[PDB]
Amino acid sequence: VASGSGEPREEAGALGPAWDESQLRSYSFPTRPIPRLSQSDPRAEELIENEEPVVLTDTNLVYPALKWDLEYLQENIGNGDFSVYSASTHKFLYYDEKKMANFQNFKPRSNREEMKFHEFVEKLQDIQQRGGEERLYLQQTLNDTVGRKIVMDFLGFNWNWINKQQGKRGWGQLTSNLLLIGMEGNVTPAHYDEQQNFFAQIKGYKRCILFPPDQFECLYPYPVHHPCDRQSQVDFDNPDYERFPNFQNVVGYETVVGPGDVLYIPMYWWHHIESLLNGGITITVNFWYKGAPTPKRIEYPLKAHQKVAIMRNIEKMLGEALGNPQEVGPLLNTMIKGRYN
Amino acid sequence: VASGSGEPREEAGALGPAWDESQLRSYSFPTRPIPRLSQSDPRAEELIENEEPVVLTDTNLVYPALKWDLEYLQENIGNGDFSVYSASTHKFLYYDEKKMANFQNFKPRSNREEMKFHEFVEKLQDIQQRGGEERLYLQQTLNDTVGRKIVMDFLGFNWNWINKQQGKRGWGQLTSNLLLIGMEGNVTPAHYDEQQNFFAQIKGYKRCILFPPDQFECLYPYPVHHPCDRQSQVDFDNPDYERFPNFQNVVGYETVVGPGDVLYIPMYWWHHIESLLNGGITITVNFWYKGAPTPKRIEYPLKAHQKVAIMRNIEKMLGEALGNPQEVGPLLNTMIKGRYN
Ligand SMILES: O=C(O)CCC(=O)C(=O)O
Ligand SMILES: O=C(O)CCC(=O)C(=O)O
Ligand SMILES: [Fe+3]
Ligand SMILES: [Fe+3]
Repeated sequence: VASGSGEPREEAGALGPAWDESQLRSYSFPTRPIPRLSQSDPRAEELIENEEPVVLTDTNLVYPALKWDLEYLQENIGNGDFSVYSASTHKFLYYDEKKMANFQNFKPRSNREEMKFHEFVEKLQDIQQRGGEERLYLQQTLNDTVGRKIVMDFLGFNWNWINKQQGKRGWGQLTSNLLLIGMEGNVTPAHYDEQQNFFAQIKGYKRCILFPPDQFECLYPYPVHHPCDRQSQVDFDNPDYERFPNFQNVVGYETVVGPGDVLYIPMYWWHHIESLLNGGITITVNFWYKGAPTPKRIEYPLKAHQKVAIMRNIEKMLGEALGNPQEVGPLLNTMIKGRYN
Repeated sequence: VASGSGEPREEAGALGPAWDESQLRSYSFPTRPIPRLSQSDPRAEELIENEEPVVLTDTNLVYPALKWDLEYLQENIGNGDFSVYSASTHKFLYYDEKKMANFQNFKPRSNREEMKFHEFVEKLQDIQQRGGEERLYLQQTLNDTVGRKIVMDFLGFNWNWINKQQGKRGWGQLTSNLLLIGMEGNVTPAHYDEQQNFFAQIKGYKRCILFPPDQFECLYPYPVHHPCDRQSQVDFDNPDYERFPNFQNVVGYETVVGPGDVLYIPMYWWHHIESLLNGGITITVNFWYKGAPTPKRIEYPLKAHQKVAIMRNIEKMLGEALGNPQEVGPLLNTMIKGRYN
């Protein structure tokens, strides 16, 4: 069946339903649930190996961070600069700034702004106070500038477990940790990443809807050279079935993560991420790993994600070869019309 | 204007019109005429340099061959084997046999058959006698097996001129000479070649209709892996404007060549070639040269033929990468639909 996130979990000590159906937004497509399992369960091990998602409930991956909140973070995080995205709507579509050059009819809806942790917390309190509508999303890699207590927290993460995950899966190296702190209601729309991700939930509840790589045809990513490379063009709240007809065949896997849970988001899987409505602020930390190196003699049949890799390369190379990304489309069309379609 | 081949030329000594409009087949598109010039004319030199076609009237390129006919050729050409194509219609669509593997729903309309020069001449006389409908086209590279008088003829060709053409244009090496002998009415449908061609007419008259490389979009070549790679899909006698809508925007350059004339067919230019109706058998010899080597830093904007080269490579590589040519189309579609179209 398509229950989706399933029946909401009961919090220990009878503290009530963690959340309820009405904090979820409404969408056109059906979904089946990502399995929640224990890291000891061999089924979870089997899933990570086959590059399918799984929610792990007992890793303790970021145990020391479960105590983080705004106040504790203000007090310890340091005086470094924190990237903070802004938006006039719940949807935070992201831009790659290095690509804004080559698409001029691209004024952004969501601006970046550097600031200090305290400033972010002020802007948030200011907004919350006045009862404004505007939304913010802090997203910042963890680097040297951070307080000693945070460095201690960080050191208390379950390295033993994750490093064994990296080693068993052949993955490359931890490339970064990203800290995400967001306001209730905020959405990160569907996109895919090229790295393996352990997505570690800390404060609050997020609804995570994933689509496998094989559903490329239904999600209609932006062109590789467009600033929104790797994002879906389809507006989940108002989908345009004339432009994106196969969006009507899309089927997601969904789940709700809370404090202590870790979502394996396999490489190239689409993910759409929402912080529950009226559920407070949310906090998450990612663990991004370069995926395993591509093997020597490619075995057929190919995996979907490899076909996705191929399409990407074709677009990149055609962009250089022609000396201008804007010409990629007309040439692709010229190549198929009346020939392959 | 679109006269096309222009007013038929008058043969010397008042022997009458070489040919007339009614030996030409009828087509949907308009054409303007390829200039006829003298090899001494600097305009002709300018045309070959800019890779545009030109008919040269006084090269003497194959002067010794102007005396060839079936009888003289039978008597001297040798006992080697001659490739001979057969067809139940005036159109000789060609197959690349090495590619027939990977498209099984491809029974051929025109079969190849090895035979000896005399056999060809018999089969032709047999057919002509009985008053049959079936058509033959001899097409065979000139190789070592040939008679001494033919080797003498061949040695009498104007090497001095052509070799200076090769040298001034930076072209690579003569790759071959192809001998074409055909029956009145025979058509070679539109296709392009990857080499530079001096097309040397010997006996009879052929109507040559060329389209520049930039008209790729209107001629709809077969897929690179299909046996008819490099041929147009569009049936010139009954064009399907639903499948091939831009064929309605096509504009050819045409001409009629006779004994003594040489048509420069530049690399990548489409050419459609017909032996005039009720005009007797025709004879031609090609001179194929590898084109100049591709320069070091590619200057923008690119030439049409370079874009054509690019499309070809994209298709070849996608074929290997995916391990199966039949998958090239679905992936290309997946790549554009809703993304670039
Ligand atoms: O938490 C979010 O809203 C974004 C998560 C995400 O896109 C990722 O970690 O890959
Ligand atoms: O003469 C013909 O019919 C074919 C000529 C041709 O295709 C060529 O020489 O490239
Ligand atoms: Fe992501
Ligand atoms: Fe040709």
